[PDB]
Amino acid sequence: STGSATTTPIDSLDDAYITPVQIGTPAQTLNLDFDTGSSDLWVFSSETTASEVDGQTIYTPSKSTTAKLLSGATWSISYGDGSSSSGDVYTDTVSVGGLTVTGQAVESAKKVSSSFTEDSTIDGLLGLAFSTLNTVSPTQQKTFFDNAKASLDSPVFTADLGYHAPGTYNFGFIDTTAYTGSITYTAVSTKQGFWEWTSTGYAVGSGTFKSTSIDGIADTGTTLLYLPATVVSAYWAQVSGAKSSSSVGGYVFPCSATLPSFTFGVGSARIVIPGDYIDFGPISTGSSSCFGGIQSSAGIGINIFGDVALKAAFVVFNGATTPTLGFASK
Repeated sequence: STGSATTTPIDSLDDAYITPVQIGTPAQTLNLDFDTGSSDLWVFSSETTASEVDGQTIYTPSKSTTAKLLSGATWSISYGDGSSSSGDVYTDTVSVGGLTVTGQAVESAKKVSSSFTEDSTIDGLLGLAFSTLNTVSPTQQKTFFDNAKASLDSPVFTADLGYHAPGTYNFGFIDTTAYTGSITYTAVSTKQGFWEWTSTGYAVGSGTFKSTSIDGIADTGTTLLYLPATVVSAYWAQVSGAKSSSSVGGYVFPCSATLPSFTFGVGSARIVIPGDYIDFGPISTGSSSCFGGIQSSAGIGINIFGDVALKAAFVVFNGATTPTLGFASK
C-alpha cells in the first residue's frame, strides 16, 4: 500500500504545516501537524476542556463506530517549546492520503496548553519519530508509520514541504519526479528516539564550505533551524545590523536586509536554503525588526533541522531495519 497527502502551511510564514487525517467511522477529518520529532498522535476532542478549545475541529469518539477506549491508558507530553497536552486513549481507524491503519492509538486530549488553544488551525499532532518516545502509559503505543510499515510497498515516508506553498507527505514510495539530481542517504541514530543524523558542514552565502560534523534531528514539527552558536554567529555576521536580542529571544535583523543563503552538507552533497526562507518577518506587527530563521541551539541541548532546512529538500525517512535519512535538492 501507499498514501499521499498534501500538507499546507498554516500561515504566511510557514510556521507549521497541516495535513488532513481521517479518523473513525464515518470519517472525522482533522488537520494534524505531522511531527518527525515526536511519537504521539493526539487530537483535540469532545473530551478537551471546553475553555481550551478555540476553533479547532474535534474528534468525538462516541460518534465513531470503530472507536474503542484503550482501557487504563493515559498520555502526557511536553514539547521542546514548553507546550504540553494530556488525556486518555482510544483505538480507531486512521487514514492518511488513502493509507489506512486499523487499531491506531488516537490520544484524546483532556487538557492542552495555551499555545495549542491559541492556534485554531492545528487540530492535533501526528508523531513520526520512533515509537520508543510514545508517551502512552502503561502500554506504550506505536506511531501511525510503525503500524503501517509492514503493509507499505517500501518502509519509508517522505516529506516535501513547500516554501509559502503546499507540499506533500508520501507513505510507502519515493516519488522520483519530486526532486532533482540524486538522493543522498546518511546514517541515523535512533538512540534518543529521533531521526538523528550528522551533517557534514555548512556554508554561508557564497562563502567557502566549512567541513564540520553537526549532529542534529530532522524535525518537521519545529519551524526553525537551530544550530550551534558558532555556526549561527557566522551566518548573522553576514547580515548588516543583525544581532542577538535577549528580549526578543534570538537573532533579529533589519527587515530591509537581503539575507544570504545557508548551505548544509549531507555526506558529499549540499542542500541550499535560500535567504528568503530565513526571514520570519516582523517581531511584532509594524516593526522593522525581523525574526531570523536560523537560531542558536545552545539552550536546547540538540541541534534541530526544522522546517527552514527541510523545506529546501526532498527528505526520505527510511524506516528499514537500519533506518537512514535521504536528502535531495528539488
